[PDB]
Amino acid sequence: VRMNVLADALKSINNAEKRGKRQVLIRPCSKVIVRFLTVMMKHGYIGEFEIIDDHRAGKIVVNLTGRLNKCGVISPRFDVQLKDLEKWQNNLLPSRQFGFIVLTTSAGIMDHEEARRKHTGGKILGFFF
Amino acid sequence: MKMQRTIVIRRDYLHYIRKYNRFEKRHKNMSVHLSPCFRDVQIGDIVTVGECRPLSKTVRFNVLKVTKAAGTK
Amino acid sequence: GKCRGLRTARKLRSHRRDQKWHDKQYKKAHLGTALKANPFGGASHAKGIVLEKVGVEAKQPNSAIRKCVRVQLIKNGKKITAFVPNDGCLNFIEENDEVLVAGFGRKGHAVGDIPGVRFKVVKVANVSLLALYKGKKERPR
Amino acid sequence: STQPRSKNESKEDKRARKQAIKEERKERRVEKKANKLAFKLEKRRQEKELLNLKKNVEGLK
Amino acid sequence: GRMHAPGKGLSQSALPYRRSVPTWLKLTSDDVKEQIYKLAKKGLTPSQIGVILRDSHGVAQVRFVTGNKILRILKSKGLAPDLPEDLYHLIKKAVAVRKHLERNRKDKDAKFRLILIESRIHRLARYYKTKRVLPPNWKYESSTASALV
RNA sequence: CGGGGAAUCAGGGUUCGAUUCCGGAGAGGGAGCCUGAGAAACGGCUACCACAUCCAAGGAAGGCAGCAGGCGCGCAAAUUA
RNA sequence: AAAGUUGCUGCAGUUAAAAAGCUCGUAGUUGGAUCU
RNA sequence: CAAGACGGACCAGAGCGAAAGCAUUUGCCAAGAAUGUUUUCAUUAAUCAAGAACGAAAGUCGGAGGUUCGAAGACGAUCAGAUACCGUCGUAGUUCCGACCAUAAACGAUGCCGACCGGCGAUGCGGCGGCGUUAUUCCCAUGACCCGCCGGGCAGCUUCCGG
RNA sequence: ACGGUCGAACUUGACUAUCUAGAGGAAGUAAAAGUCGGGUUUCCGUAGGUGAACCUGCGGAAGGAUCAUUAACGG
Repeated sequence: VRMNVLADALKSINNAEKRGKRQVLIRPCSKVIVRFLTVMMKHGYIGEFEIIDDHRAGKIVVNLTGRLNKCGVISPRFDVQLKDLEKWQNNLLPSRQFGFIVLTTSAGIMDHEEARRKHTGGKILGFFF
Repeated sequence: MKMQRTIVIRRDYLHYIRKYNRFEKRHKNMSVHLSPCFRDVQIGDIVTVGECRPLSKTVRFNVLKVTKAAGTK
Repeated sequence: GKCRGLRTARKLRSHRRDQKWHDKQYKKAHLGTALKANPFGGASHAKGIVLEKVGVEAKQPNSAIRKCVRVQLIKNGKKITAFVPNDGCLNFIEENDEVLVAGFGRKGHAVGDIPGVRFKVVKVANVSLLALYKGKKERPR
Repeated sequence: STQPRSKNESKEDKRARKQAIKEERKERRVEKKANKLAFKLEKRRQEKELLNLKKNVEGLK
Repeated sequence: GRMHAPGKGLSQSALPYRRSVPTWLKLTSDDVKEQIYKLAKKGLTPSQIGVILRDSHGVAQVRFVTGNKILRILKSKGLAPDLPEDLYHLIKKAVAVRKHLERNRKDKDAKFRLILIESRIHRLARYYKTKRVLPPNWKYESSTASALV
């Protein structure tokens, strides 16, 4: 059965980028997924998106630009301390220069670079570059 | 609850293994003295206990207050 | 494939330990059957008494007679075939003599040519074979 | 027993003949199991006596 | 993918986007409730009632019209059965299968099916104990199967 | 014996920790004591088992897993300063 | 350490060593959106 | 005239069954998928150590039955050395009933549930929309074909998706 | 000195574990040139055939080299 919708979303967009498609239909939508995609947009990795409100769990249609290389999820959501964050961006991210690890903190779903600023660490979610 | 004036509780906690970054569900049973003022206590409900001077061979703790089960009215 | 849960530690570690026994090295090291059957018995060297000179026939394509020495160890009493190294070093070793034996190099494999021989003679009556061959010391008896 | 079963044979005649073959096979697989343990016990002791030569009593002098 | 079946169906209902009551339907919620009551006294499951309202009266979804679903109305008034509807059906099915088995001994397939049915019953029972619909002491039994139906 | 730790190592880990610091335990084996604030103490006593010295044949004296040193053991370890 | 040849990070299971005959199922693990 | 046996040809890359497997007619008995559903319940689920059903053939007990075939075995042929091959006969078995047994190259030599990633029309099942042709031009619906579309199937062809 | 208690230890058998003497048995090992002398594709599981192999019976597999034909079906 469908465990962890975010993962599904990320795979779906990812495949649709390797294929070089223009738009992706991802379902179901979640608030976590929407926040993730917003974050991704904020760094110019995706473009804008529409949340089709079906009265169930909604669907999202995301505009794609060839700017994204790999959009991955890490499950389980490991607890990442601010001490141990350096080890993750050494393992997951392809360079020190670019790429982002998305993690959920009490302060909100954000990047690792913003986490560092706000001093808060949290549970890891995904990563994109 | 099958002993005279004493109940058996269990504490569930998650023990961390550094190698795997994971946890394991571990439990420890306690023999704990129940005062007859807390009557009509059912099984499967949350009980706050306090450490006391050793009362039996295994009983060291003593029930301080009982809060009922989630489903039970 | 792998269970990748967060509460799965006990499943993981237990599985790892269970599978660890199928490794040839680990089992050899930890089961304690190889440590008990080993004539040296967790020893770098042993010292024995020579019983007889044995000319071990070499394993197929290399055709020779490898000169070995049948020691009986002091510390337990196991019998060993032990290869005497350089040429004419068999002549130094005489029957009923103290001999320091060591491994060959491969931790219990028969090394190269010689079949079923795991050990080499290092010293004869407290002087080294390396010295006796090079003519540096004399052997007492 | 190698007798062809004729049509006129009835109960007690057929039933005793079948029970005789059942007893032959029961005597046979006991005899086969006995040989299976006899060869297994003789192979295992000859395996030791051949592996004994590998360690000691094989050389020249 | 089904629970016990190997098959992967997609036969299901899909409600429309509009949640508001259609303009043609000139029935009050009270009237609908009354109708339901007068159907329930004939001896029907909620499902059956729903079907009836769909086919003949043109009531699409009762939870849109009244606000409450059928079984809540039945529960609220007090004409609802003791054991849950589906579970009861399952039990009945099991009983039937047992009867068949006792008629004819050699049916392995039937036995297998009965086992599956029993499993389902157990599952449902568990669920209904978790949600405190059934009493906690309640248990499905082999001999005390036909007594419940 | 357990820790503190050590060796190796990108990150993760794997192995070692009899060894000079803390804690534990035993003084050939077990058991029981006296004195003392503190010991079931052994460079205290009392037994029995296992060892083992001097004996005038009656008895007496033992306890180096303290520092030297010896034997034995072993692949394996220092001076009776 | 080399050994991503014990693999959590990070291995494999068509033919190379390997997926149970099949199904149910108690524990365990894992569980859809949805509330500023 | 009787006896047991077996259900061909139709028999397909057709179906059904969890798998093993499953084919003469009719009646009875209970199940089951898929489909249709503006029906109900509202997370009840996924996979599963312990445990529990079923599990080809062979074999094993207990009864019944023995048509064909047939391990065994007996003859017959065949040669420096033949003792497997071939022929005739032929026991257990193969058949049914009640117990056991629990293994097969039990094969897709490919865990299960879920998401995504090209295309194509043939088929089977159910459903939806259709001009027509057919039941001696049918009198209305219904059957049989034909063109599409949908969902789940067993398959196939093609593709420098990627491996 | 009675009794109590802690209680080393001894004796008696049972289950065991080890250490070390051993008539004989069956072997194996160097010495004796000592005396005589054609069939099969590859398998799987089971039962029988003198143990195994191999062969056969029964039920499976391919992990075994698809040529050709296949438009009407109406007076």
